[PDB]
Amino acid sequence: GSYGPVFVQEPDDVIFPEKKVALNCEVRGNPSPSYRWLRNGTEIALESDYRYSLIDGTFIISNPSELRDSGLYQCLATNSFGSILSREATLQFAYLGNFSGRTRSAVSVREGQGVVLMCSPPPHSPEIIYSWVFNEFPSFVAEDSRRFISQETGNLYISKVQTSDVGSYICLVKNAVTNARVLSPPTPLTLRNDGVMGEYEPKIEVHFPFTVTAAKGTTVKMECFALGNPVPTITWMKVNGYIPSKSRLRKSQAVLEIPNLQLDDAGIYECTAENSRGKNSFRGQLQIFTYPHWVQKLNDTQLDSGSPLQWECKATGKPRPTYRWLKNGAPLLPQSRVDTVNGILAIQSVNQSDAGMYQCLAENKYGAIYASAELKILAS
Repeated sequence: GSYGPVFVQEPDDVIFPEKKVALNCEVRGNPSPSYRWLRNGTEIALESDYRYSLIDGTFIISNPSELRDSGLYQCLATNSFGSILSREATLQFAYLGNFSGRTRSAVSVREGQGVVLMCSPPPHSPEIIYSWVFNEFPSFVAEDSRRFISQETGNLYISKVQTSDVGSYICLVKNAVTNARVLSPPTPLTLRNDGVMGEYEPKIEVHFPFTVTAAKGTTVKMECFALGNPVPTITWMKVNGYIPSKSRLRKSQAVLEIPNLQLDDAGIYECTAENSRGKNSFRGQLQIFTYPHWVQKLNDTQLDSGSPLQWECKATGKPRPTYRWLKNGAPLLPQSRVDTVNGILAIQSVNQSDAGMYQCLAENKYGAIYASAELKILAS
């Protein structure tokens, strides 16, 4: 019949590793709406670059470049009855360099001493996986409570070096997105002959961050590992609390994994490394937030030309989100007929000029959500 633009599909976040990027947008409306794409708040002119084509709201870039094309993209859909703006979608890029070609000096340690072999990975993105190899690939390093690989530092941690450990160690890096894979030069591991090392209490050489902030429903991995003789044992504890039963110990107790974060799971977490000569511990903080989510959106409304109007948006989230309103993609300033307090829109006596698309925003530090509806004015 006759109605303003309504979102059927909105842009999703995309990470580019066939050299093409596609950003999605689709709306239904009568007459058929036309689309417009912004980047970083400013409208893109599709003519300004031949790499930019558009196929039914779907924004496409052939030959994507990280510098030229990175940013936040939005979809501006309009017809005769008004305009609506989509959520901001991130366009970022995956990339993986090669290791340094320089020979890596032999590392010499006493028998029974612990060692930390440096990965020293190439320039890359946060979306990678570390891996180590003994002498030759694919002869991967056996992982246990004496040999641990940090997925945060990339380094290989060996607690109580013995004769069998003597050899060369090669670091590996796979980018999960691009699937690419690069290898380091060998690092020789040798044993001194200036006597051996005795027994000593464990020393934590890698741990999880002092502070982390994760979203509800996500998974967090907290690694903690020490160098000791005898080989340390690692135990976990929530300070003045409880390790949630849903959690699982991984990589020989060195990793505590808490799937499905809830506001409850927030708190201080302590790992403890221990042998027969003493203990050492580390405390880190985990705090959980939640993205904004709609409780009460705004629906389409018809209203007689002299009637009052009161629209209300209600949303959840931590921290509590704030609200701001749009009419046809443009902000609604105060000191005008259209009054807005938090998530409430009020007009004392509407009129024909007020007919158009309206949007409600709920937002906090971590995200902003949108809701739209058409306001029709029955004429006098």
